[PDB]
Amino acid sequence: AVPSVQTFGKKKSATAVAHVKAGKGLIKVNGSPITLVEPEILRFKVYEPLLLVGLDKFSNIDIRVRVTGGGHVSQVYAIRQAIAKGLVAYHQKYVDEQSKNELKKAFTSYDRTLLIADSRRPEPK
Amino acid sequence: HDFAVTSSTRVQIFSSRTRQVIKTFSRFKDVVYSASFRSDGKLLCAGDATGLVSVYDSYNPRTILLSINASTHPTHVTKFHTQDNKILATASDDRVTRLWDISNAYEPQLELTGATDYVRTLSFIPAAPHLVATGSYDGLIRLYDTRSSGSTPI
Amino acid sequence: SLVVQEFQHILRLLNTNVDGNIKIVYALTTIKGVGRRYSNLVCKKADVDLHKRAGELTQEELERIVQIMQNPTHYKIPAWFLNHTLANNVESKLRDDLERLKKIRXXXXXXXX
Amino acid sequence: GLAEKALKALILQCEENPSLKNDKDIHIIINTGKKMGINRDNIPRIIPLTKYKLFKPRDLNILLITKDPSALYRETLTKDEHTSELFKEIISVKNLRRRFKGSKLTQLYKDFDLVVADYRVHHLLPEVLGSRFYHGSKKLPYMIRMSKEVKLKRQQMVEKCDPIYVRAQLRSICKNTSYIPNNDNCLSVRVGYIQKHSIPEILQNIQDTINFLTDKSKRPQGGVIKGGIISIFVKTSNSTSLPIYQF
Amino acid sequence: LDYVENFDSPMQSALIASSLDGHVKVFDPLDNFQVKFGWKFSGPVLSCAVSPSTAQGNRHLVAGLSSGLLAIRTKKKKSNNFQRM
RNA sequence: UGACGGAGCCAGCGAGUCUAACCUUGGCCGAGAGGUCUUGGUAAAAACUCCGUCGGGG
Repeated sequence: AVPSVQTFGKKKSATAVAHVKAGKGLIKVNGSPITLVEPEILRFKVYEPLLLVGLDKFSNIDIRVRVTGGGHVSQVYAIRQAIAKGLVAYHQKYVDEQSKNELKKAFTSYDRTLLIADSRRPEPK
Repeated sequence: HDFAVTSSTRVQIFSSRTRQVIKTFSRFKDVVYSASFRSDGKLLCAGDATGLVSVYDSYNPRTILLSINASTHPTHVTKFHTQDNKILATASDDRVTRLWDISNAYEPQLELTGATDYVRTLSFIPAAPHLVATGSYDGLIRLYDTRSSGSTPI
Repeated sequence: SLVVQEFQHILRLLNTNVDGNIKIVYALTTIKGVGRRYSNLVCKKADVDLHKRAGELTQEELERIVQIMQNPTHYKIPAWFLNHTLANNVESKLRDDLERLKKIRXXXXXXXX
Repeated sequence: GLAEKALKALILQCEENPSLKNDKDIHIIINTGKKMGINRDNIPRIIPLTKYKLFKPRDLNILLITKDPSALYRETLTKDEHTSELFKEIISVKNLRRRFKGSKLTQLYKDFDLVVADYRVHHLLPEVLGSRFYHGSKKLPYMIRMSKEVKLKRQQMVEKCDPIYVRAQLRSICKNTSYIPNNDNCLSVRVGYIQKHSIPEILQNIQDTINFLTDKSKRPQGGVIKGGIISIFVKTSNSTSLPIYQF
Repeated sequence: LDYVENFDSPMQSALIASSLDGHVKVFDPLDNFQVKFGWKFSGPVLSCAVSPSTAQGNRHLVAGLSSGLLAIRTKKKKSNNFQRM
């Protein structure tokens, strides 16, 4: 079959399953494209790993994300994690890893939640 | 693609394509006299006969953005600056024109006086931003300077 | 330099004092017994403009609207847009109920006594 | 015969008896010898009244339950001016379940005097509209078509709503009365009203009702009572069943 | 009175004016402000306006009369193997 | 930080052959018990986004 790679994202009770395969440069979430994210103010939070990396690095990859659980804010944060993990897991497997290293550095210089999700764990004093 | 037409207490925005009523502005106590768009096209004036002028955003009757209280006389013409895009010039039946910066919508930046009777149309001049043409209702077409003290025509 | 033109203050329509500042599709809503959507029906039956104030719309046709109002049955207008001591006995007949129950029970006899 | 006399004493007492001061509907009930075999569904079959119209549809509160998208069902019937002054309020079935739930079905029963739904979602109704409506046949949900075109096998449903023809149905459904078929013999039809008309109007309403119900031809809407009617009993909703047509 | 410059026209600029006789008359400053064309409406006209120079579509003449009338006069405006064939 | 409708879509803990009203008007059948039908009265995901309509208490 075609090359593929699969990552996971996690906010409070919302999970994201993103599959990244070689293709025509199309971006899909739940069948719908990315220009139809319903919270409508957080739509720039899911374009956010797209525009930090430059749109040329998504021109030949495909992204298909399912999301279940959570609400609205927790769902959008799951999509931006799974896209950013899905891009950086494709590039560590079939593309240059120095490309992966510059892709990873461009995310952790911005924000750590795009790569791994900090579990907001309780603490007793 | 739009033009504003004034009426009894209702400035309605039309269309150039459909030539039909897009929106209506029905937030007026007395009759609205003038309605001039700015050169940016975002914000349109509405001079009201009750005394105070209201300027808000185009294509939005809901958000009354600004309501400057002029003198208690009715305001016949409220025009925006052509080269500048932040200063409103209004007239009144109080025989004075006022130049309001919309940052300070409570005190007039330059109370342009010296008119004889009933200034009802004024205009700007595209070369010089300091020069404001002002027309009264007895002849005597005033030409005013706002870089100067601005209380007597050149 | 003359122009030929064509307003008034508050008006009465069968003892209903209505202001002349808002348009008639919501001005008639202050009249008792009149619904909101009933006003949009009765205005278009009376051949007026819905976004138009009550200061205009002259009194010869203002009386024409209010006669549509007072006789709704004959102008083919449907009428479905339109509209104690029994608590005194029932508690007092349970007051003696709790009073005799305090008499019946040999414990409940110390309210304000 | 004595049907005029039976209606005379029923009309006289209903404005005089303190218990009967509130019931304004008149029912004839029919008990037959044999039991008609069709069990009680909840789709009311209506019958015509060929001479005297019962109600005109501009004096009844009419609730319509439509399909889930409900955009052009709402839009066309509100802005056609054939039905614009006819329908009281239009609700989609999913929004009716979500909004009106609990004790608010009681005020929906009291305020709105007649309920009608399309043939699409009428079977889904009794679990969202409540058991208060299905206590007899006062506000039993009636029937309307919506499109005046049929669906064959594997054909895509073409959506259409003609307001003139659905207005003519509500003209055809408020002008007369309806029967709901039952397993046992006793079925009741609401013929006439106390103050809409009078005794000779009710009398030929009785005659046209028993003519349609005993029609041996015209099977699927009319051939319900078989053999012969044993008796008929005129009543209000709280009165006694006064006897006529003994054999 | 309204004025438009450099719009797509056989002349460079046009100056229009409402006359309170139903007449809106156009003038051009290059031809010493002489009259070129005049439309006539029924009632007297209190407001006259034309579309600006950069409409890129149907241009409009909007004239407003005393009798509550807005007169609008408008100038309007296979297979992929066979392409590789 | 309103009202009125109309769309948009997001959850997790739940599932014992266990899940759940009362009063009344009658008709027919039955020796009764009651059964069947009739009738009327009484009680019983949100948020958010978006689209338009709207601008003192008895």
